[PDB]
Amino acid sequence: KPGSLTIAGSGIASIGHITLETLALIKEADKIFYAVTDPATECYIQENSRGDHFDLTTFYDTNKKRYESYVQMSEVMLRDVRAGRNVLGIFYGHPGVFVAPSHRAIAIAREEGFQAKMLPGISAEDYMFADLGFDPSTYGCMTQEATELLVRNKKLDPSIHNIIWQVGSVGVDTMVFDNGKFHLLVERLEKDFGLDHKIQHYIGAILPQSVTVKDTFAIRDLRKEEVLKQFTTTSTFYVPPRTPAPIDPKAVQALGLPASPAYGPDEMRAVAALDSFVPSQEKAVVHASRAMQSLMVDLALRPALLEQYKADPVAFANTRNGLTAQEKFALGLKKPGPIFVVMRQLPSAIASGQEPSQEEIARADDATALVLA
Amino acid sequence: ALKKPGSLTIAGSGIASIGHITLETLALIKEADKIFYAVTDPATECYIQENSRGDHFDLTTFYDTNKKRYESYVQMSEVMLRDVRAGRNVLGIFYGHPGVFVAPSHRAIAIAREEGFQAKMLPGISAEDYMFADLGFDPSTYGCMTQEATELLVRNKKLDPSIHNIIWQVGSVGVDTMVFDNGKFHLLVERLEKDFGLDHKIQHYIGAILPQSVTVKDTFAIRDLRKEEVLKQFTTTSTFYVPPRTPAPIDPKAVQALGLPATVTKGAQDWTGFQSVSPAYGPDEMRAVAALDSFVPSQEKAVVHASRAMQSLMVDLALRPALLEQYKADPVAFANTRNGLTAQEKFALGLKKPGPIFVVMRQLPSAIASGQEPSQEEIARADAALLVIVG
Ligand SMILES: Nc1ncnc2c1ncn2[C@@H]1O[C@H](CSCC[C@H](N)C(=O)O)[C@@H](O)[C@H]1O
Ligand SMILES: Nc1ncnc2c1ncn2[C@@H]1O[C@H](CSCC[C@H](N)C(=O)O)[C@@H](O)[C@H]1O
Repeated sequence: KPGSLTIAGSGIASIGHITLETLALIKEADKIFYAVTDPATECYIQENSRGDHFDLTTFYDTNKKRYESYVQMSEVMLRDVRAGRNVLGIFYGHPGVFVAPSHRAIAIAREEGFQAKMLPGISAEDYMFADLGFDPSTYGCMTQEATELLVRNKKLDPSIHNIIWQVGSVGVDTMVFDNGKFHLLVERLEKDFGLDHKIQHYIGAILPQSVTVKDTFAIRDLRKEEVLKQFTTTSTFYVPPRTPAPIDPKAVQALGLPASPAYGPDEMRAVAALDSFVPSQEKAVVHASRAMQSLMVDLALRPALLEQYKADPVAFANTRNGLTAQEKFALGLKKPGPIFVVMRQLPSAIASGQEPSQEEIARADDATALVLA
Repeated sequence: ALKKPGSLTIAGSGIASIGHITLETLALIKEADKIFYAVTDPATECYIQENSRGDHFDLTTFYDTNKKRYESYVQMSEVMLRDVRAGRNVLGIFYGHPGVFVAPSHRAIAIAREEGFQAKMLPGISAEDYMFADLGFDPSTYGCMTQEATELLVRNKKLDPSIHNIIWQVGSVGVDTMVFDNGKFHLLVERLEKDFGLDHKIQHYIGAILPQSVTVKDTFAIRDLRKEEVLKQFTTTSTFYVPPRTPAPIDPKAVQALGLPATVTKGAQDWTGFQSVSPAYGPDEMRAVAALDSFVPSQEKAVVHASRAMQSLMVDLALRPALLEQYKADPVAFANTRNGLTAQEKFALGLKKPGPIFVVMRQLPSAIASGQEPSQEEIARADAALLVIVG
């Protein structure tokens, strides 16, 4: 069953947003098909590759339906998969977020019996959270494409975070972007939020020379020629909530829950106690052999090795004789919980020379995690 | 334009152990004076330590039972800010995206900026990002609402069944601390029942953190959610995807008003199997495929074309903040230190604008063949890749 499809992202910022696993793939893939937004990233991908690559953006044209371009983008990848190549597709940002050819190609490859998968990348939304500094999770956060919201007659909910993508291409199905229908989005915004509500125009920095765009505009300004002009195909709008929904006290109770200056009294207490805090109980610290660390890095970054490990974990462990007997045992189980037990130990036991028991390792809970809300 | 001022950068580790770390983040791990981190797996933790300058602190040491979360968060922020104030290049790292469900990060950045420090958050791979990749849906096809289970309930929000929905923290409805419980999970199930009915299906998602983890992506009918064998699967890392039950129709009048062709009758395709799936190779797709080999663009397209000096510099500026700061302080002088640059590249760089970069780093193959370089005017004047359509 030779031939495979992996689709990954390059993120938004030139080079810096690429993930370690993606860089590894770029180095290993037989052929790379890419659609990226800047020459430095393009060059970086080419230079790190085995030198067999194709620019998917060559399928666009001024007056050509983008849908046709997308079907062609998927198809060139699938042709090589069918020919037995290990194919990598790279799309800027996250390759599954506002990207048609990626999901299409993966579905078709899978249908035809080939292995296919998508890796996450840094999206424009991810960039926006970091740049504008709001936490979705507070209020919740709605993502929508500007044309899609209009053609389906949706209403925006003014109690939540709203993010509107492709604001610069309203009603455009080709590659000519004149903002000819942008006014229709403005109308939606006016009706849902009123004329005085403020939105943010967001463009995350693509190149080192770029400056983040995060300008605030009252909705009443959006029909101004000088404002309108600034909205390109790169533009995203952030629309903060106008009125958060009130807390329902009955829900609070049912959930069993209890019924601003930087350094208030509470914070000053926390800070004063910092230097002296002693935990209720001994916390485990990381404690792993070089062999264990080397292997875990290898498994994260080398898919061929991960495949070998999954096929026969006990034999694979036996190729790394630097592992402690406990690490070998844990790895042989091929489960996450045992890893946590061997790679983290109490300082008191580390001092005792005491390694976790077979029972402690095999008993580990598969879960974990820590919440920071 | 600085010499020894502290700075704060907060970055993510992403979700999957090691592999989700971004290049700019790894670069900072290597270069930072001090790293404060809160990550979920030991392999990631060891990787951060081993790549560092060896000055690091585990932020999770401030957690403890009987100790309120908020006190921990303040302490977490404070340890970072102290080192910033002492003139250190400080990195904080949090699981996933450091701005999604993370209080200490926003607090630290706000205070740092107020006190006049350079303070920046870098994006990381979120649980949501992992979900789109693993479950294979695009938020854009129907729109996508993301929210926390407790918050949805506490504000009496209704779920919209015409869109994609993502619900965080299903495994600990109404309980933080550490006594992670599913006693109030039935309240979320009631919400789902009201909004979607009993037969609608949800997906239970856990993205793999360790190489040993397997992706959880099981489909359950809402009627199944109270079954003991089903409840038992939900943990603190669990997220639900609720696919649209009743997507809104394309309004032919709205299509008209938008100036789109009357052929636009369906939305963009979702491939998960939760919606009806058109044939992959219908007439429209077959036409595009048949046209592929002989496609010739109306105008000649530029290709990437830049000196080694230009590529070397652009990579350095992406990955080396100190160098970027130097470049910004005096772009012309900086460009003059890289004599491998073409005259055009030096001129473009001196302008310190993105538009000039695109001009010098891309060229028509015809112009390349005839050795024509862009003019000073073409460079000086700084006046699309969309990958989805509704049609
Ligand atoms: N630099 C940038 N800043 C802000 N939004 C951006 C952006 N680049 C792309 N976008 C958004 O993304 C849309 C293109 S669709 C492709 C999105 C990409 N796959 C991702 O994960 O982000 C744009 O119309 C805009 O809404
Ligand atoms: N491995 C995993 N797979 C799926 N969902 C996960 C996950 N880890 C965390 N989550 C989800 O994320 C919620 C908040 S914790 C993770 C926050 C992190 N900063 C991020 O960028 O995503 C959890 O309640 C859970 O719903």
